[PDB]
Amino acid sequence: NVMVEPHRHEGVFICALVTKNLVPGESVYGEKRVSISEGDDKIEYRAWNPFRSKLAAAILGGVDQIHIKPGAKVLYLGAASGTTVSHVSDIVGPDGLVYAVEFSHRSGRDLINLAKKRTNIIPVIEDARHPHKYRMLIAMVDVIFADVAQPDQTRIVALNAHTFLRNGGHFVISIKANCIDSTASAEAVFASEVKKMQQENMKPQEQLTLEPYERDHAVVVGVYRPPP
Ligand SMILES: Cc1cn2cc(C(F)(F)F)cc2c(=O)[nH]1
Repeated sequence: NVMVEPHRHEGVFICALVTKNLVPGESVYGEKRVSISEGDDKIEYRAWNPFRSKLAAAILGGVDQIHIKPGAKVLYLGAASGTTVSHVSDIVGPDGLVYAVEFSHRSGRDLINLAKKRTNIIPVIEDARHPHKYRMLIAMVDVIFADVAQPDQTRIVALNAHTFLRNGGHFVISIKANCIDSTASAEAVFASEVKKMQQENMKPQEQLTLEPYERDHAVVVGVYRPPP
């Protein structure tokens, strides 16, 4: 009787959506934990709330790729207090790495406390608009995840990609249309942001919206193909 099944995405499971807890016995944001013991074996999973995590919403909504997988090196822009980062940390595991970039010092304290238990998280308490200031800390990454909310933030993501993202690496970008231009339609916003990505050789491969978890919110996944 398999109680928790591997999901199509490596490192993700269905029980609904859960990740394997990198720190058994501890929750990050009050989420339920499910520990399964058989003999001397024991594995714990943490529930992943699509109402607080746009990545979980996107997975439940059927995104084809997330590019966050065991061993991956991830640059996470807008890490906040670490809710989604904690699950990314679970997925990439001890051989992966998550750079958790966050501008707020208050949020940063939560990220620092989270990363005390998780070796694979590096809090970077800096303004992502100016990646030259922390470039010496960031090893080249496989995937960038970003929470974009202003009409200048796709460009911020791109500037980080140009500095940190490997050729042929990937990006996963959440777009809150209301925050980019509340006077535009969600479709005008999403089309405009996709255009900004393409201008920076960030080539979308898929996109989806996040109902019923969020209103007028899209996740765009794609591939970075800079010129020589
Ligand atoms: C909550 C939050 C979101 N965010 C998004 C960006 C980027 F501009 F890189 F997209 C940076 C941040 C950040 O420091 N905090």
